[PDB]
Amino acid sequence: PFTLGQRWISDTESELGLGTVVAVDARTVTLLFPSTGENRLYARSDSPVTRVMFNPGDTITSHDGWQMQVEEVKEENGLLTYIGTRLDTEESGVALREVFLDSKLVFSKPQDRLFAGQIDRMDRFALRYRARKYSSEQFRMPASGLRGQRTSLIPHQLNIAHDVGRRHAPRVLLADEVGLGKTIEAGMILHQQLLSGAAERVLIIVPETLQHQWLVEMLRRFNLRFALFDDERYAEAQHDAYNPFDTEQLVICSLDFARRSKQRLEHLCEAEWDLLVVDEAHHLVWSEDAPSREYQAIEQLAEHVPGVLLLTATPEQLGMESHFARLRLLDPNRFHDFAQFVEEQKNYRPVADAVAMLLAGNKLSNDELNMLGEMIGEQDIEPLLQAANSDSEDAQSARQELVSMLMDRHGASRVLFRNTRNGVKGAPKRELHTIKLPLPTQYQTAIKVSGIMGARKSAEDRARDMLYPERIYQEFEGDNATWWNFDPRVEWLMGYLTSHRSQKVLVICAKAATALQLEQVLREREGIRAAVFHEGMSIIERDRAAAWFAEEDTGAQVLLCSEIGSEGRNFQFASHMVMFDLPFNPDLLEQRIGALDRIGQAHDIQIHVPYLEKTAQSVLVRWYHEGLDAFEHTCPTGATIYDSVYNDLINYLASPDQTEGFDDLIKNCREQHEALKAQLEQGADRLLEIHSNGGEKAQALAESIEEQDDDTALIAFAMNLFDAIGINQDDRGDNMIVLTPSDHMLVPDFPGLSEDGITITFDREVALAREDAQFITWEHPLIRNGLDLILSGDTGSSTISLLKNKALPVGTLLVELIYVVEAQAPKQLQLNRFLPPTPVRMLLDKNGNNLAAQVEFETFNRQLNAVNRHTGSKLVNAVQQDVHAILQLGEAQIEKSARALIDAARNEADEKLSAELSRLEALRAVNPNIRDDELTAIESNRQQVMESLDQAGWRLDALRLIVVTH
Amino acid sequence: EFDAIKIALASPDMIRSWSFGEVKKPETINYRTFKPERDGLFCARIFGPVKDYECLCGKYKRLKHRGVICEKCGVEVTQTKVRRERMGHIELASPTAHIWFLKSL
Amino acid sequence: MIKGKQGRFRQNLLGKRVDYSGRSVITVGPYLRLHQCGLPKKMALELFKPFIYGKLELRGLATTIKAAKKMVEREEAVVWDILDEVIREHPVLLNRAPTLHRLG
Amino acid sequence: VKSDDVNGRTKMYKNIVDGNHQMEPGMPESFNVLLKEIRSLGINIELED
Amino acid sequence: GPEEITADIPNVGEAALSKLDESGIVYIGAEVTGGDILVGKVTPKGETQLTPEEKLLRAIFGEKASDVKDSSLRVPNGVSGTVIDVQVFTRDGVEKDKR
Ligand SMILES: Nc1ncnc2c1ncn2[C@@H]1O[C@H](COP(=O)(O)OP(=O)(O)O)[C@@H](O)[C@H]1O
Ligand SMILES: [Zn+2]
Repeated sequence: PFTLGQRWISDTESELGLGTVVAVDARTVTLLFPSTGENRLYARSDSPVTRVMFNPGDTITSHDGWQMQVEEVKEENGLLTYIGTRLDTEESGVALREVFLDSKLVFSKPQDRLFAGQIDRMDRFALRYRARKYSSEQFRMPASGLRGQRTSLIPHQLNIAHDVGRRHAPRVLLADEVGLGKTIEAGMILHQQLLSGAAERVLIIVPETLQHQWLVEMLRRFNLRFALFDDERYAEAQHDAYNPFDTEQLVICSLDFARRSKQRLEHLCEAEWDLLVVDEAHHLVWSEDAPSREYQAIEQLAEHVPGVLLLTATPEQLGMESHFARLRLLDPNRFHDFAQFVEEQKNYRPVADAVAMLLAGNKLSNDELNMLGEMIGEQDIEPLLQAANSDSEDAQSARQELVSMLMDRHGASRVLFRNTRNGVKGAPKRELHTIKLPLPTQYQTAIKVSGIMGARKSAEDRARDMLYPERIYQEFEGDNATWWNFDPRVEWLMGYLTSHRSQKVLVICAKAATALQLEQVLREREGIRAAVFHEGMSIIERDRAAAWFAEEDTGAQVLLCSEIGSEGRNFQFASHMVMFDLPFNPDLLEQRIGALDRIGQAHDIQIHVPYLEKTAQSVLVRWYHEGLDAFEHTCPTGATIYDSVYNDLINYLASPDQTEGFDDLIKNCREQHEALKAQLEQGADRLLEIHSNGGEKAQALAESIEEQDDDTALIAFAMNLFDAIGINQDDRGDNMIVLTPSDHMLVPDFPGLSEDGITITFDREVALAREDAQFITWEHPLIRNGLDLILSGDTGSSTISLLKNKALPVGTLLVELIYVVEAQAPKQLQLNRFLPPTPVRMLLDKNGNNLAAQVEFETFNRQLNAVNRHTGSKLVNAVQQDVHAILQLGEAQIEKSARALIDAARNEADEKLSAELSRLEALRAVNPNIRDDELTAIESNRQQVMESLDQAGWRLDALRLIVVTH
Repeated sequence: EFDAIKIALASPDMIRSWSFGEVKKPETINYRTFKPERDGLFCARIFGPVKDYECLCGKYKRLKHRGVICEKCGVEVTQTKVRRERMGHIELASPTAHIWFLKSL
Repeated sequence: MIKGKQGRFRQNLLGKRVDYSGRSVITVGPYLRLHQCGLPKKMALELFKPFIYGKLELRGLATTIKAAKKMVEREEAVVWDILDEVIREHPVLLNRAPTLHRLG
Repeated sequence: VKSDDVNGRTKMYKNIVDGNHQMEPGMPESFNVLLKEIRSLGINIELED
Repeated sequence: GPEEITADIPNVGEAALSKLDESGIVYIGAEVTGGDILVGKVTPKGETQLTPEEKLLRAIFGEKASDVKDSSLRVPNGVSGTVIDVQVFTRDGVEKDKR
């Protein structure tokens, strides 16, 4: 009966508004929702749509917005046209083609079921209402809930999750130091965006090793998978589709794979993602003189991804300019000149005192008020400042908004994010141990004559060459010379691991050949099994070695990793470390050490380093240990400290005979390091990490979310939903329950189940202990599938319930009405954060009086009990005409309520959009390098979203009859 | 719901009327992924979705866009059991005799 | 596919292992009327099992179905009563081996 | 409904546990399988009234 | 992988494991009944399923403590009995377990 021009409503997707029948085919039909503007190709079979009916005497509105009174309908060629009397002008005989109706539906009321003899049982209404109540809040919950992860709650972790995961097109620099957990936080962001629906298509580019770790971790904890596109997958996706990548949703792809060909980069660019994830962003080689091909490729990616996540473990190893370049990628308007960030930090050195005083509740001197005004470049300051300064009635939130503005002109404290370990509780310990050994004379003979032409190498290059005395010895005495026979290091480490035969150790050297030969020695001589990580090992081999070393129960006793082997693999089980060759530059050794300094350590990390006497190793050890103490501590200030004494340091190293005047240099370096640390802790930072952890207020917020996760309502609701489905449940006892299909399942096959069954636990900590079982939540896919199934299960709603009140008059009728307040717009306008489909509960007696707010649904629910079927429906519907009247009261009593519900999210959108515009304009006025058309466009979008949100409506979704017996 | 049964020689238009689309490529799976190669012998858009209420592209998920032909991968969203009945057809380059009527004996 | 024993023409004729079946050795039954067949307990709690589930969950003795299953497998005294109720009038078909007659 | 019809089997089980004694009128799916088998061959094998 | 005769079985109550031995074999003279496990046997959860992401998992190895389906041999339904003897037979090159 389909025909061109008809208007239909989707059954499951009531949120798209009215759909226009664009075209029909023999077996297919192309519809269009103009309110969403989205075209959908449905199969003619299976009818996933409905033709909502405006009965005669109803009221309709054309797309121009003028209402009418339908009085007749005619059908020709399976196409319906309406005739009615207008309501604005009361002109009769006005005909309308249904194509010219509104694009958004405010109708399809279900009372016709009651007036046509169709009704259901009581167990089809309460579940619907509670599911609606839980689901609507997801789009304005505390970040739709953020408990759907297999993570041990940490303050800054959840603070970052809540902050980033509720922001459109986020772009930040996650630069928490090594091992604190940035993959977990980023997974929180990704899962939050996915659950909210704000993001669906994402990119993830990581180093070669991190791909498998990320994939397995996200699937195991966030239940997220991102397909990996190697050469073969990319090639066959080409050989089928025009655009290979876009078939999938979430992707893993190495930048190595990405930059292979320009057209491949273009294909990646034109895939229209939402979020971009880049791991170890320090590798991005920016240079105003000559940016790298990889760097500009990732720049194109940034240009064509609304969302970006910069994850770097070494924000400052490449000096200050790379950090500024990364921020410029995040915000070119803010970070336009490199010479301004340093002045910003110097100016913010004392400024934390202002916020400290403000948070104390005391008054702020007007002199300091016209310095807070100086920091923030706006002139609307006084209205907010006076309200917050006197601790006005809006102060609880006005102060929060004021400090948000201060952040905004501080740098937002959002493009940057750091977490230390000194003030951040949870660092077990980092003990250091040093061992000195005699330098064998063979390397002395080699190095004495090593310098003939080697002066061509620079001092940096001379130190790099000295990094492998074994390899220079091979070069002098033929390749693969027996260097490992006269090594006191070999004997020392043999004894060390003899002490630790019953324990696992991570040994790390500088290159692949070193790892190969050392493993050869250990396996052939002492029979000690050691899992290597040399570059000759493919990623599969790397995974195999990681697995064998991870089998603490009878696994590899030693993990030999080359320089590249110091990747983000989780070796928290390994609590001991060995530094073989004592790497030259600091931050590489910092990353190596952080390879173990993660969560889940069996005990504190103790590090061992054998160094031969009278060599560059001793100088580097002394300098790092005393001048900066960069080993035991994690003070991130080495970027320019290394540069300052760079030339003298490399001269000393390349000329070990030069030793005069070294202690004073060490002392001055320590003076600089401690002065810089004092400057940083006083201000320009150490409040940024406070924002990252959000303080004890954020801790209490996280605790509230955790208590919400501890809620036991989901367990009962999901268990009874499974029982209705027919899923066999068997409990083991340790908070583990196995669900399996049964002979009496409502569907032959369900998405999230198999014949083998699956174990689940509702507890966070047990799930952490037991990675087997899934962590079931409202965020888990199974519960989402069931919730959507019940919501789309339009069958139900109507009920026949009995209430046993001996002291209430017999025959009293109470109608429970569940309406839905909905708005229509594209997903890319993210109305979820502003207005989702929202339930509205009303309780009407015979005279249409409200009792919903006087008694809650749950306490009411215990009293109800369904009574006999259709005989009951007829007996009670003997007076069903009154229901038609009741609506005219109930609507009249809830329509106003809908208005009260409509008036709310307008502030939510307006305030945040105006704040973002204010920051944009304040930054733009300082820097005349912005396109005014873009801000005109976002102002137009502000008007668009405001006006659209001003449009709304409420529809009826469920109705329940209740009769009180005695 | 079925009165007497009728059997007759099938017209080519009848055969093409017993299909949603035509197969045009002999292929089974990726051998890397589960890729049902386009116009493959198990083509998703000619027969149905490999997994219930899904699109091969993975855009829609398990009930929401039910009975929707994914605009990208061109596949209905219905149960995998729909794959059991959706017939296909191979257009012959040249007319080819049917052996059964040749050798009814 | 249209030929041989697996031919889908002669398929519903070969023989189907029907569910709700049974068997036993036979024993005389005086004290029975002429329309009663003494059926064992151990076989009448595995024939009318789903009927027992229905009349059990409906009565509310164990609303959830898995509880009803675990109750019947627990031989709880109530299940005998429910089974008696369901088999109150629920004719069974007794079929001898070679069914020449139509009385068989 | 007691030999091969999986959908019929499940539906009948639902009706029995739900307290409704009723088969589902409709041609067994074996007919549909045979019909598609014949249609594999160039044979109309259509239905009638 | 091989089939495991360990007493460890998922989706089984403590009642079943009460009479078994640690190895997974019932003790002599155990008055078994219908449904009790005589031998605790399990299989390694089907085969290669899901998607090439599943092959990725196999490359990384799964993350299941159980990682084994239940295939224990129980008493046939409807027979009591008192176990007399339980013989064990081993292929050469298989180290004999506790039972
Ligand atoms: N909340 C948490 N719960 C469990 N494990 C965690 C948590 N946070 C971090 N980890 C562990 O720390 C490891 C390192 O995290 P990742 O962010 O990938 O690298 P890094 O922390 O060094 O940047 C991960 O493998 C993860 O297992
Ligand atoms: Zn699709």
